[PDB]
Amino acid sequence: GASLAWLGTVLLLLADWVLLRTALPRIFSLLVPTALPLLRVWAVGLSRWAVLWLGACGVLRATVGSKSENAGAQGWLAALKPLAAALGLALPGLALFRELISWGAPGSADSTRLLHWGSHPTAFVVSYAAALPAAALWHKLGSLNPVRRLLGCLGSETRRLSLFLVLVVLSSLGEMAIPFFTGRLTDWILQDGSADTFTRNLTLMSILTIASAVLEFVGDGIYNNTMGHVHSHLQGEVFGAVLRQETEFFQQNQTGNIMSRVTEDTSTLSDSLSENLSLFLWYLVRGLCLLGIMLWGSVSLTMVTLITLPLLFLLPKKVGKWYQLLEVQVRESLAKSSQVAIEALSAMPTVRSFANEEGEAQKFREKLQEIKTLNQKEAVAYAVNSWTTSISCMLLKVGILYIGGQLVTSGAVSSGNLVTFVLYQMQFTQAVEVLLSIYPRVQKAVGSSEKIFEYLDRTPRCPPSGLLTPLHLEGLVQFQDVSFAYPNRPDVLVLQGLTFTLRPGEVTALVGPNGSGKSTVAALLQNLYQPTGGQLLLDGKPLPQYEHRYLHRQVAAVGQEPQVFGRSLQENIAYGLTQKPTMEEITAAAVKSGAHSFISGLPQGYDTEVDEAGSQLSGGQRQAVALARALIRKPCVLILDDATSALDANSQLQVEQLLYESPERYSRSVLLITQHLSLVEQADHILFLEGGAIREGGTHQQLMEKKGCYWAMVQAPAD
Amino acid sequence: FIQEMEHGIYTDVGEKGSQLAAGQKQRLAIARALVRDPRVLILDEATS
Ligand SMILES: Nc1ncnc2c1ncn2[C@@H]1O[C@H](COP(=O)(O)OP(=O)(O)OP(=O)(O)O)[C@@H](O)[C@H]1O
Ligand SMILES: [Mg+2]
Repeated sequence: GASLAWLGTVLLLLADWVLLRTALPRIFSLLVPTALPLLRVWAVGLSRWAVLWLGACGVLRATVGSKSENAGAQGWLAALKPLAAALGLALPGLALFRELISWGAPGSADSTRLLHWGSHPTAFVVSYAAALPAAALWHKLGSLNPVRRLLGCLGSETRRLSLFLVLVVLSSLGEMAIPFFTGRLTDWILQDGSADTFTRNLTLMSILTIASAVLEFVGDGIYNNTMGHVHSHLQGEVFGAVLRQETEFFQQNQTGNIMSRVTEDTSTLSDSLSENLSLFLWYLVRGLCLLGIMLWGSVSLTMVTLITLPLLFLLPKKVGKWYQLLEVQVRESLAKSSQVAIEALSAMPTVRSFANEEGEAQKFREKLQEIKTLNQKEAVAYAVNSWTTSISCMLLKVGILYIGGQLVTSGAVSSGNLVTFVLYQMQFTQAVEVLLSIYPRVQKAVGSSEKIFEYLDRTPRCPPSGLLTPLHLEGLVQFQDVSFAYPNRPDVLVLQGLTFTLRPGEVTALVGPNGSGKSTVAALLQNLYQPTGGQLLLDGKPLPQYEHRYLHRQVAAVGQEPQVFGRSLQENIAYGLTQKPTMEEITAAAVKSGAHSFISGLPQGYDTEVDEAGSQLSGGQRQAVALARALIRKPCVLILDDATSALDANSQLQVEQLLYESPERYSRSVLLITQHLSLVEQADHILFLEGGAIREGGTHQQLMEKKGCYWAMVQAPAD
Repeated sequence: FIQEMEHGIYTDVGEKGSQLAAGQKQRLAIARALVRDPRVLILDEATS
């Protein structure tokens, strides 16, 4: 296997060195006339390529016959074809390019004197040594990090960044076309009597400059529009991902922190992306142009320059991780400061009522001190990285100058070509310095975007929404041995073995002391949390099997401290309905909940914009608005979580009528968590949830007869 | 209920006291008010 392959390779090398070296030039000199030495070289190259390719194909066929040994030998043999192609076509291609470059200054010595170079052992060795590394690189490329995640944002915008690149290339070509058509300045400006040369050159230069300026204008417009789209899309995606998480993700991550990550980290990421990507593409194109000019100058020195760039990019690869960690810490400290500010500015009555503005200021100052200690390191690293880049490029230039001096002394390179190459290599090194300065910025951008990409890639720890949207839902809820422990403290059980049922047309009061778990029951029945044990069925099927919006318009809850958003009362009452309700429905809901009386009396009525914290609405009015919001949905399950604590006499009468008198009571089941015994006394069922377990249940008369916990609670004030 | 927490009086309450029951929040507010030995005490729905 391997031995046969190596023997075949050795035989191929020997045959190429012996026969193809000498026989082919003679044959193609006899067949072809002397008037076309380039044709002779091309024919010899094609013949050598064909012979080597046939030999490689034969070797591959022979090796495929046996499969007992390893596949590494086949992998190495896979590069025989490209190596043979390079060997065959290196010389004829160079000869063709040199002939096409100029028809009056031939480099000669390759196209002519064809056999004098094909049979030349020195030229044979040179061709082999040139073909080996090119073939190795081609084979290595063909056989084929957080930065990839960072750059994946520019996926759908390739068709526009390509236009940007095309316009940049056109601008570069227009810039370079000035010296190639007008020459050096002194060639025409200094000449006295210039009438057909000064005006011509001046107009041509002005036209080219104007064209380049307009091309740059169009490219910049395209690029900025694309970057704006990228920024908007990324911010929207991050916000959606944050909102797709679970209910406890927002108890571990605080409001100000999440807000800073969503609004500020993305903005900085996008700004860095735009600036550095424009810079990188422009300098890449101009560096490629400079490399073309340098290759025209001296190919050997250009290759020497290209060999040493990884040496310059070594250190940035080492310090990128330090940059990333530094920026991660900076973003985290900024988020903590944002949390402090948000928490303080949202409870100003409480801060002032305890004279604690100084303490909030001190907390903010501590976070800012952390950020300052990080910024010191940022600045020192900036200075040191600048030093390193400058020294690196200076050493590159110095080494190239020394090698060029050695070559000019040795006669390998002419002085004029050397000077041209040096003058353009200085610009190339400046562009390399710009790219080196870009690299730390990309590392810092990775550090900044770490947390938002963690948000985007995070997997919510909650079941996905189902697909059930039955036309008619009865509203029959069943807790079957339901047990629950909060994810942050799973060792403690808040609910243990809750078993009960809510039937439409009936009211089930849930009474007990504080911390018993009643609001936890309400949260479980709203699908905010999944029970750890047992099962919770709505209409005989688990809540996760129902669609999100269908479930949350079929089960409506008035919370213990209802949240009201900063919008008109009309928009608060109908908050989350796909079809905006008519004002008749809104006023009907407000009448049912008793919120019509005070809403109508407002100067603007239902258009009264509410404060962010709902401070305009007094206690009791906010609960009435929340009840109207719950009732406008016409839900099948209605949870009232201490909803009568703040309601006045009129709203209390309204809720009593809604529960036990309204004709709609037959179409829904009510879970009435409360402590007002007036409503509990009429409740069809009563459950005394004490310590997370239902100590007793039944109607009011039964519990009073039992003289258990319920009787003790009722007669406690009478003691 | 303080001693039943994970770390007693060093337990994090959460943003806006979210990791707490309503009555526990009211009792904590009452304790905060009383720790100062105020001359004037204003109980605004302190037992709702
Ligand atoms: N987000 C949370 N994380 C951890 N524990 C919590 C959380 N919310 C509430 N608890 C705890 O769960 C227990 C029950 O709280 P819950 O609000 O369900 O009781 P409750 O009987 O409805 O209270 P109240 O009568 O004061 O309204 C309490 O010990 C409370 O501290
Ligand atoms: Mg509660």
